[PDB]
Amino acid sequence: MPKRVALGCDHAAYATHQEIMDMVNASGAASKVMYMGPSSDTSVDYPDYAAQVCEAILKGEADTGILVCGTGIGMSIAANKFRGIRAALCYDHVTAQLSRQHNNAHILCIGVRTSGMEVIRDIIETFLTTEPLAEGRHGNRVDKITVIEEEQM
Amino acid sequence: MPKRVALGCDHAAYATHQEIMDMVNASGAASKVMYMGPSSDTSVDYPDYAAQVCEAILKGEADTGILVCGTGIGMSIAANKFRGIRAALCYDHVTAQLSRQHNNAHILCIGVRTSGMEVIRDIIETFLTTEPLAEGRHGNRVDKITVIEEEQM
Amino acid sequence: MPKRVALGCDHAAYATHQEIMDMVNASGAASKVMYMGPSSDTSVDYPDYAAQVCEAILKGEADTGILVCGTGIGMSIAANKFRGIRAALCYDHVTAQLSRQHNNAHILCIGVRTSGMEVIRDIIETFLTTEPLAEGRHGNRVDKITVIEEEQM
Amino acid sequence: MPKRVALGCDHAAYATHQEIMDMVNASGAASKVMYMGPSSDTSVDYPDYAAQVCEAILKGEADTGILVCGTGIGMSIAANKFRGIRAALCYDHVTAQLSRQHNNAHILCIGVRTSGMEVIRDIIETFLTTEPLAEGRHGNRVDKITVIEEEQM
Repeated sequence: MPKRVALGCDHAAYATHQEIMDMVNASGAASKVMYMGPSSDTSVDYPDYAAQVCEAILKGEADTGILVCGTGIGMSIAANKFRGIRAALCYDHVTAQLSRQHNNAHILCIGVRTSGMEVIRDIIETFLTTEPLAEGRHGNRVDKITVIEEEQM
Repeated sequence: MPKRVALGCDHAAYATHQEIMDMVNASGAASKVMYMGPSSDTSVDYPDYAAQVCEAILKGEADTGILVCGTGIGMSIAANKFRGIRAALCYDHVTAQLSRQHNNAHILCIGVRTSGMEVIRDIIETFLTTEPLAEGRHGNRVDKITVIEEEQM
Repeated sequence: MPKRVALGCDHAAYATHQEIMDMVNASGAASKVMYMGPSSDTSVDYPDYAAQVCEAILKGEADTGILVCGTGIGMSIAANKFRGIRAALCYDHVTAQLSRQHNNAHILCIGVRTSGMEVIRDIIETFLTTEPLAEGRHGNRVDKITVIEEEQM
Repeated sequence: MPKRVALGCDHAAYATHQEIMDMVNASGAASKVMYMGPSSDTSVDYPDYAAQVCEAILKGEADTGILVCGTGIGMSIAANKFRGIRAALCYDHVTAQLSRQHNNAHILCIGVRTSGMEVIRDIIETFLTTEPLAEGRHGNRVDKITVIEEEQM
């Protein structure tokens, strides 16, 4: 089923954010794309936009998220600090596919200063169209992540 | 100053783990390397080994960690669930460098089914020898990650 | 139509060559896979094996080639020295796809010390199943490569 | 010794070409940077610009070249068709380093639709500052490439 996508970014992606939104829409796999990054040419702090996208997902306003910074890495760290969210840094087709098949990730994290736009297109299209694999071992690992999060409190 | 490194992995890296430990030692940037992945040829669950390395760092038994799974992504997610830890998935020199310069990451997460061994060598050597940049904006972002983690509780 | 694949490599891929051949066979897109790299654990020179694969293609013993060295780069250079051959270094899905769509490459060049095995699987499967795009501009560029080669003599 | 660099590209890099030239200059490793790609916003054919850069090197107007297309791959193929030129497609630090250490490449080939700009910065700086390794085995392989080229005629 197509997905409701929340897209957040910092200023690193401000120049390209509409191009990225266009990819999401053109993928066929989104029923809605919501932009929650900066709407001005200002420097901003990626954790703040990570939090916007995480909270959209947690409140059921979006099903899936994409977070864009210079490398993806800050986005990945900040998003994973939210209880109930699994955020995957992906930089190619295989990481995009396995972040869904194995890690059943809610959020795709990408870098616009590291990945070119055609690679970002493939990553997005793969992430949005890949389902978590039915073999029980990957789900069991995901459940262990949940146990860690709960224990951390 | 050379660092005390905790290396954890799942079974994806079992075949290569001693080669990876050898890289860490040969880098010149480690005063000690401790292996905390599997010591048998069994299937295991990466979150369990992520937790070992996180807890080594948090207890001051290691200064820095390296976590290895098939892609790095599961390691990144699981490690970031620990309070006080920032875990960076890196797949090249620039991500290794910026994970330290900008995100001041405690843990390097890599994939042995995605990155070849010479790329892993460069990633490791860069991660272990790069310091966090003194411009205040990156530290401020890191502090925001801490605030998120604290709020999540 | 499935393809007849000649696989060549230097000693960098000797440990993994049968795993790579297995991927080619499992792709569904090969009617035959022929190994023309080293069948011993000796150091060898990649141009010699590049030439084997190039000559297989030129004589019609294979339709397509895969060349494996530490990075792919030496293979790419050496193969491209053959008249009538276009050899593409690929390291992800998008380069594999466009090396066929745009550059209509005969030979895939990969690095086993740079690309992990699951990325190599995706590269191979994509390269073998992607056809050259019908828009005339890419073919025209390919024809210009032919003119350069002919002029060089 | 700093190098005289010829930079060529097709229209894929037209938007970013001055940013790339700026990187080359800022690297410290160039005594001159000459742009030989398109100076208009028109569609063009990458082999034509590959040839410009190859001929600059062969005539001694430049010491080294950088060629930029959407992926690098077309540039790599076309440049390698010139007698006396070795052209390396690079997408990270390790490929940049080994393209010089091992393959003693004259031309760096990069993709602006595949590699982000910070990765391109690292690639360029590494390529321009890395010398060919003195162990005889890599030079001997390079000499074999020369023999192939001569035989092809």
